[PDB]
Order: sequence, then structure tokens, then C-alpha cells
Amino acid sequence: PKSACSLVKPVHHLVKIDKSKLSPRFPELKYDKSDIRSPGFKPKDTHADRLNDHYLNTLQSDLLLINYSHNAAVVKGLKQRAWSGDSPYHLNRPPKNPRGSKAQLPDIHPIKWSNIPGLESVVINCFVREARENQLLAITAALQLQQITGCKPHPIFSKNDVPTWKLRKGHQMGAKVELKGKEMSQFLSTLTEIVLPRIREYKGISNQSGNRFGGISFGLTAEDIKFFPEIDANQDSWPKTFGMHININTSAQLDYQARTLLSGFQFPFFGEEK
Amino acid sequence: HIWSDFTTRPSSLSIQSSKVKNYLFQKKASLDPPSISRRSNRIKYSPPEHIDEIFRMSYDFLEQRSSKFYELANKTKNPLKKDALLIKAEINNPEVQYNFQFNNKLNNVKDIIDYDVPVYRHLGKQHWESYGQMLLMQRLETLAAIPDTLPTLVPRAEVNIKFPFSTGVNKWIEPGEFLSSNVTSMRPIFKIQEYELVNVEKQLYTVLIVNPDVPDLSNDSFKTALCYGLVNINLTYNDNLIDPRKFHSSNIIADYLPPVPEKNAGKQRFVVWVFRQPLIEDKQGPNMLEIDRKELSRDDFDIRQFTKKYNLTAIGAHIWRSEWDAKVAAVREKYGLPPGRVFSRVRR
Amino acid sequence: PKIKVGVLLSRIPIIKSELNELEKKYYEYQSELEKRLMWTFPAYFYFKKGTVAEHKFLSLQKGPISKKNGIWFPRGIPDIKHGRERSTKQEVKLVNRPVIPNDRITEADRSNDMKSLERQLSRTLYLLVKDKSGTWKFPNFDLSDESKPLHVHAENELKLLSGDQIYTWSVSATPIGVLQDERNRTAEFIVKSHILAGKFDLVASKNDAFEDFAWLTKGEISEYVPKDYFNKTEFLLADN
Amino acid sequence: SLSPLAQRVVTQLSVMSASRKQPKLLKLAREDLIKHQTIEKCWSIYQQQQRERRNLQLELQYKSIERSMNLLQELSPRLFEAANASEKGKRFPMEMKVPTDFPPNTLWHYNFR
Amino acid sequence: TRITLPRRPAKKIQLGKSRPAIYHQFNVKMELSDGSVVIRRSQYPKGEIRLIQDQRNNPLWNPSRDDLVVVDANSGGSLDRFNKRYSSLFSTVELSEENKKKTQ
RNA sequence: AUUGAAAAAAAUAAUAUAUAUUAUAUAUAUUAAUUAUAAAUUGAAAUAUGUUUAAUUGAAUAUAUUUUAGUAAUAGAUAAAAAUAUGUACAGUAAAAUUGUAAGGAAAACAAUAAUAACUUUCUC
Repeated sequence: PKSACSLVKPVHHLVKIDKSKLSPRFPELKYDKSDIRSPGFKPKDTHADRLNDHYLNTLQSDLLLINYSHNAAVVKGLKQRAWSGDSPYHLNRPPKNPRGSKAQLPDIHPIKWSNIPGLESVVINCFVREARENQLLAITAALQLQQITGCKPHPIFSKNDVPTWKLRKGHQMGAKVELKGKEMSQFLSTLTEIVLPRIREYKGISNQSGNRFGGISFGLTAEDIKFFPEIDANQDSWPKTFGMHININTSAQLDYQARTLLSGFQFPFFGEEK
Repeated sequence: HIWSDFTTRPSSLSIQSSKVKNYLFQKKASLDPPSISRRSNRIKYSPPEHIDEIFRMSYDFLEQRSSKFYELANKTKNPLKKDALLIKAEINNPEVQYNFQFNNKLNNVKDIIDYDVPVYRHLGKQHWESYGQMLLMQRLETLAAIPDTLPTLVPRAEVNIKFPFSTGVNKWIEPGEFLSSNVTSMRPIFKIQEYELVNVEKQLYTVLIVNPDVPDLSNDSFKTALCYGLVNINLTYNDNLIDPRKFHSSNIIADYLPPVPEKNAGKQRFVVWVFRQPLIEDKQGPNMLEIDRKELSRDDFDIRQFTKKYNLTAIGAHIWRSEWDAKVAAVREKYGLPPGRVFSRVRR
Repeated sequence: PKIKVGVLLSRIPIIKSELNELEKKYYEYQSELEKRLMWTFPAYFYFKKGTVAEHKFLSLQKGPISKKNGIWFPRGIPDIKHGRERSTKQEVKLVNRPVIPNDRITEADRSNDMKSLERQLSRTLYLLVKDKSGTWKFPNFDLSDESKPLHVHAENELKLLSGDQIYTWSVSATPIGVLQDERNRTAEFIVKSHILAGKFDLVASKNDAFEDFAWLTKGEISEYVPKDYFNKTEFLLADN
Repeated sequence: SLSPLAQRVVTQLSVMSASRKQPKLLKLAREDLIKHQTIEKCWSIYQQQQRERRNLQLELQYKSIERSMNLLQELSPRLFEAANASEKGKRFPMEMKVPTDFPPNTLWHYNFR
Repeated sequence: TRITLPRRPAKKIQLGKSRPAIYHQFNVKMELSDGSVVIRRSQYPKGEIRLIQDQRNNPLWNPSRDDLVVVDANSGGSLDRFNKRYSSLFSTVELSEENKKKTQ
């Protein structure tokens, strides 16, 4: 190679060129995944969704009313500070970090008819630490996820080398899955309706849980996983079962709004709130 | 049921094949798809279950929406709004979609795809923008046809070119393609398809083919030559194939001279530009313009000055490429041109 | 102007909403597409070798047609893997008394009882009351103490009215709407709330503003209530 | 040579895998493709109208909230402050359950506490 | 020391030929403690199931109800035998006899 | 072509046949496959003459031939776990820190963390 010097030549027109349409290659990837001609086609709306219908029919209006605040205004977040131009050395100086944080934080807008909180995704994390010695437990965990949820699990691979825990790097330690729409609706419905009621001593979810910008996380143990219908039906095929974390990601601007939304979906809360 | 009506709606908004019409609008799944010609394959085929009644209901829904759009269109006055509402009314028609998707869009048949109809015009615009326009712009930019000849281009018409008289074979030239001297010896024919609202009864077009690569030894550089030029040409949405049938000698400001590159003179680019003339109001009849033929250079051309002086706006373009071969001498002799020059192999 | 506190009590749907014919047909069509593009059932994992369950499942199932040389198959040579013909959908048939679902239509439905809290298990009901005149309207209350908030006043008034037979939860302290007047120079503030358990059962017999009650949905409210009142209060009511 | 645990997990990952379980590609005639296109366009338009109707209802409700708040602010500041008091810790009643697709034996409960 | 099953050469799934994963599921009916039934998608070949302990009979999810009976699995373990074994004592007499101890 | 059934069609592309051009083009025809590849007495299917059986039919037995089961990860132009360190074409953006989450703790794995004025298509008052 004569040189390593990236440089994009400017154009003389405003027409946007996508070369995937000019290449005769990959004819079947030109169709959208929603197009019946695409091999990636998968029917989406096969049946009505009770949880979504309930949220659209009842909870949107109630949440709007509850979160209404008169003459509210946007609360801007911690952003990068700017150097005052009292010294020449400030001319090309990069901006300063936010006051309390090394990362910028989002602004909080008043709740209005267009931005009511709602569920956007659910992610299940299953990290079998005992899979460090046995790689097959990862496959078992993936099957547990597939049976509980119905979606394709994705493997989790070790990234750090910690000797005290005897954790190497590049090995399969478990599985994950992300849920949206009817599938997450079903997963949450079955959780609340079957599994959580069958836990020994269950008070709810901690009121001091969740990332500070919307999203609530809580865990389940192996005995708790045994309550799901699929496992109970064929106990024989489940000598061992694994726990997992559950992360519910919503549109809530702050965590307490998400807590109210989940309580609407019947998720109990026990601790004292921040 | 406005889509079943054809008192005022053009007849092209319907599938001209009775078999396919009946199958698409069938009541029970008793017929078979006309697309599958072989009976064997027809028996093998099995349509998705519960598809005709859902189709009937979706048809009814879309047809009610189209009826509302027609209601508002019959009352709108501005031609742009009228055309937009017509497009929105007929865009979702299964018959229109069938016709456009599965019939020719270049050599269109008036009774299937009529470009006098806003919906067909809009669907054609979308189809062109999907693939054809992007390729044209890529070829122009990469081969440096834009800055060399004209500052920019905002494509608004599809231009296709062909060389039917030279050899006898039929082929639309891909932009940027290399053509033999024999292929490009005789004359090109154009096809300028317009997709916007333009007054067919007043608008006139010009076409200039230029070569911005003819060497010039006075300053050790290149220069531009006007290969071909036509002015005062009128088109129609469905009859827009320019050929010696559709123009006179008064339209010709520079008769066609062929691509005749010189040996080791490099790969020459022949670029086609289509402009539309000014459209004066308060006057009846097309506004024809007279070209100053004693000022036209024809060998030291300046296209930017030409278009600026005659107030022309480009709407379409095309391009091909040429290089020396054995038939160049024969073409020179046939056209009465002097013997070609021969340049060195090295650029020093 | 004099302040007044109105309340609308809502009963939420108890069962999933009904589907319009378009929704039903779309869902069945998509379900058949899914079945057509559906994977083979891995019975080799859900039924172990040589077990009675496996035997009975196999007996229930009907096998496909295998390809055999010397025969003509007009629909195409069979292509089977794991017991399914890949060119078509695959149909699998399957204190222990069978599940008998409950009817979605109730005795209140058939008897057209306008007061029972079962007249529509899938719709949303709203409490309406009749004044001295012939104008149905949402319950309203007067107040002069002003030592209590609007929603608390509404809840206590409803409790006293029903005579300790209604359980009501206030969605929020914020009023949801206002109705102004000029003749009587009154401003009436509405508050939203839901019914959780109990029965309304108008009690007071000394001729309060309330005469007769009903639990109507949006359409019946449109049919009962005055047109202007409906235009002024319609958006506060849920479609389903 | 494999262990019975190996066979069990291979069966589990067989249930994972798509090998020897998917049917043939769905190839539709041109007419049925057009039918399907019309179905999807109808459904998309319908869902957009439903979403916009809900959005309009919420817009109107929010307008009502703000009008009522202005009126109450100018009429009685005490009640306005009581209303504007935050509900940060609010939770929904635990029997406001999501609707199911067939009703229960006891439709409604007429006694409490 | 770790045990793993070997990786076979992965079959190449070309660009555009990659199909989605639609596992086989059944429209199974699920009965709660009350008479309510929910339709759901399950991969187990069991079209019908009923639950003995679930949301509809849990105090935390059912605060308003006055009376709420609880139950566990039957025909398993020695449950309820601590009552079946003693028939002489039966249900308020014991409550009265548990009045006080009179110890200090 | 046969095979449940009374003029023929008018697109991109692919395949078969053929011939125009010192032009990888045109005409007619059709619309296949797209997760597969040896080796299985033993699991499961479909195919005949007795059969019991009611014109059938049927369900069950016996054999000949064939089919399925070798059950194996990526289903995404995958994107900062480990594996191909040289070419080309297409495409994307890391890292720390903070807040949470079963075992989980300083340290394992997942999720969240800057702003939408302007421009389009669609829906809607």
C-alpha cells in the first residue's frame, strides 16, 4: 500500500448515493425485513396484546394527570462547562467536565401529552459463574431463557481475567435476551401473574433501585426460575436451573415515574424511596 | 365505489387482463394465478390461507380513503395541490401498483402506464430516484463531468440515449460506458422522460452533447467542443423520443460530428445535457429562440456562457466515453475530417 | 364565583377488549403466515425415548407422505426432515377437569341492568346521576369549609352518599376539568377516580340533587347526556 | 464417544438450532404479493389513525388540566397548592389488574376490608 | 480442567439468506386461581394448564379481600397429615382453652 | 403435456434455446432452490394381499421397497469476548467514570447516562 491517508473527496451535487442499490450483489438484502419478499420476513402483529391495550386504554391518561405540574419547565442536566475568555490560553482549550460528573447528563422535560412514560424494552442477564469450569451450563442457561421468554438467546463471553474468581477471558459464561412488544408484555405478565406470587418471602422491588434516568432492575434465583410453566411442566429436563437479572427499560425521564408505571402493571414495591 | 368508476378516471387505472383482474378480485379461492403459466406449477402453488376476504376489506378501506381524496381534489384549484391530491388518491390502488410494478416503465404502453396520469408519473419518479438517478450522479461526479462542464446538476428528468442507426442493434447506453467508434459513428437518439408538472403546450427543450477533453497545444491543456446541438424541441409525457422524425433542420444548431479521439490523446468524455427554455407568460404559443450561429464557436465552446446567455436550466444529463481504435480513421474519412494526429506515449 | 367539586367514577374493563372484524381477520391471516413459516416441533426433546407419553403423542400425530421411486407426486417430490413436509405448515394435536372458560356475556348483559357493575366486562363504565330536571350529569357537590382538598371532599362525599359501601381510589389531587356558569356564577371542578370494590346504592332520602344513578359507557353517555355537556366532557372519557 | 450429559446438552442445543427444522421459503405469486401489500398498507394506515386519535385525546385532556389549574390558581390558592402538591411516591391499587381474555367466577367483589 | 464440547465448522449463512427464528409455540390456556383464563404462547406440548397458587390468591396482590384461603401441592410429602392424624381435636374449643398461662 | 380447470401475454433479474454487432445485446419460453452433503439390524413414518371388518371404508397384524433420526451453537454485511497481522468493496465508533441489578463484594455480567433549530414521507385537528 502506497500510503495510509484517509481523505474523502468533496462532491458537486446534493443527491444522496447509497451504493447498496447500485451493487448487483446481495439482491435479497435490498428488501426491508418487513417485506414479504425478504427471507428475513417474520410476521409481527399476530394477536392482540393485553398489557399494551391496558396501558393505552387506562394508564396513559392517569399517568399524564399524575405527573402534571403547573407551569413546569425543563431542568437542564450537568453539561460540559466553558472556559471564560479571560486568558488567551482559553482560545482552543477543550471544554471542562461537568461539575460533579465525568459524563454529561440529560435534561428533564415536563410530562406532556407526547412524552408519557411507557415500557420500551426488557433485558435478561444470566451469568453462570459456575460455567467457568463447565461450558455446557451456558447452553443450559440459554435454553432456560428461550423456554421462559421465547426469543433467541445471545451468548455472553468473559471479558476480564480475575484470578481470585478463577475467571479467564474469551469463554462462554451464560446468555442474554432482549424483549420488545408482545413478547416482553407476555414475559412481564407471566412473571407478575405466576412467578412472583410463588416466591417464598416476596415484598416487591426495592424503591432505591434503577439507573437514575429511567429503568428498574431486579433479580431471580434458581428456585424462583423453577416456577415458570415450562420448567414445572418438564421438571425432569431441569436437574439444574440458573437465576438471572431482569432490567426493565422504560421511557420515564426519572426513576419514580417508572416505579409508578410498573406499579400500574402490578409490580410491588417495599423499600423506602429516595 | 369510486375505483370501479371510469367515467372521468383514465382507463389506465385498471388491469387490462380479465383473468388477473378476476383472480385479484375473486370471491372464493376457486381460480388460479395467471402468472403461473404451467398447469403443473399452478397445482403445486398454494396461496396463503385467508387472504381474499382480508383483501376485500382492505380494498374497501383504501377505496373510502381514495374517495375522500377525490372529493377534496374536485374542489382544490391550485394545479400543484390538484396533482398532489390525485397522486394521494390513486397511489394505493392495487391495479395501479400492478400495472407499474409489472409492466415496462421506459417503453411504456399508454393503456397500462400512462404518464399523463399523476399517480403513474409519481411512481415513475420514485422508481427513477431509487436506482437510475443515483447511478447517473455517481458517474457524473466520478468522471468529473459536473465541474468540468457545468457547476452542478439537480436531476429532474430521466435521459436515455441510444445509437440505432449506426449498427442495427438495440441497447440503451449505460452512463459512463465505453463505446466503439463504429457504435457512435452515426447519430444518437434521446428519450427525455419528465416527471414534474410542466406545460406541454408551451415548454421547449434544448440538448447539447459536448466533449471537454479535446487537446489544445497552444497552452498545453484541453478544451471543449460542441459535438451536437438541438434547440426548440417539444416533448410529451408519453411521446418524448427525440429522433430525426421529431425535429427539423431549423432545430439543428450544430449537425452531429462523431467521437473521433486521437491516438494516445487519452479517454475522452462525451456528456449530454438537457435544458428547458424560459417559459414566458401573457403570450400564446411556444416561445422559440434564435441562436447566434455566427457567435457559436463549435470548436472552442463555452457551455456556461451559452446557458447563461440563453437563460437555460439543466434538468437531465447523460455521459459516455470514447478512446482511439482502428475504426477512427475510417470514420474520419467517411465524415471528411483531416487525418488524426498522433501523440506521444509518455506524459512529459 | 362559587366553587363546586364534581367527580366521575370509572370502572375499568375486567376482560380483554373485543376485536373489530378487521383486527380479527388480520390476526388470523398473520397467524397462518406464522404457522406456514414456523419451525418443526422438536418432539425428540419433549418426549423421551420409549415412554408412554411419546407413544401416545405419536399415536395422536399423523405422519407425512414419503418419497418413493416409481410414483408421480403432482404437488412435488416430498422433502421431509424431522417428520414435517417443508412445503407446508405442520399441525400437531395434543383436579384434572378440562378448562371450561366463563362466558363473556353476563346475566346483567342479557337483562340490560343499568346499575350492576357487570353490564360490560370489556368496556369502561362511568357513574352518571340524575338531577331534579331531565338532564343526566356527573355527580357534583357543594363546599364551603375549604379546609380539605377537592379529591378528599369528593371521596368523603361519595362514601357518605353510598353509606359505607363504595371503595374509591383517587388517581391524583389535580382536577381534570372545569365547567363555568354565568347565571348561577358557579365554577365546577371535576376530579377523576376509580371504583375498586362495593356498590353505589344511593341512600339519602331527603331529596338531594341525586335522584337516580347509572353506570353508562361512552356511547350511552352520548345518548343520555345533553349535547353541549357531552362536547364539554367527552375527551375525559375513555373509548374502551 | 460422548457422555450422557453431553448428549443431553446436544439435544438442548438441537432445540436451539435451526438445522433441519425450518420450512421452504415463502414464494408468492405477483397477484398475492399485491394483495399482501394492500393488506399491510391498510393496517399501517389504520394503526396510525388509532395512535393519532389517542394522541388527540391526550392533547385535549392536557389542555383541560392546564385550564383548570389556571382557574383554580386564580380562584383559591390554597386548593391550587393542594392540587399542585407532588405525587412522587404514588402507586396504583393492587387489584387494578390487567384485563384477561375470559372473566373470573366472581365478577365483582361487593365487600372489602 | 474445563470440559467443553468441540466446535464444528459453522455452516455459512449468506447475506440475505439469513432467516429469522420462529420456534414452535402453542396457544395454551392458563387458568388462574379464580375462574379467569389467559391465552399465551408456550413451547411445551400442553394446551391446557391450571394453577393452584398464583396472583389471584396472594395477600400482597389481594389486599382488599377479607377472606383468602391458601393451598399448596397435594399428594406430595407429609402435608396435612399433622391434621389427619389427630381426629379427636377439631375446630373454637382449643381457642378458649388457650386463654392464659398464669405464670410469673 | 398428463395432472382438481373454463384464446395469449406486455416489469427488474435468473435459467434454457437461438442469432445480431469488430456493441457481455435482443427474441421466445419458464419463474427452480435458497441450511443441504457418505456411514444407522435396534426410534418414527409412507407404500399390497389375506384380515377382522359396513360400496366402501376402517383400524389392526405379516413381509418388500423407500423416507426420516448422525439430532452441533453464527439466522446479523454480525461491529471493541477469543480465533486469518498481506488485497479490495461496504459499513460502524471506541474508553473511562456514574447509577442500578440473584449469588456479586474494590474487582465476573447486563442495562442506562449530550442537543433537535432546520429538511423529507406518513397520520391527524
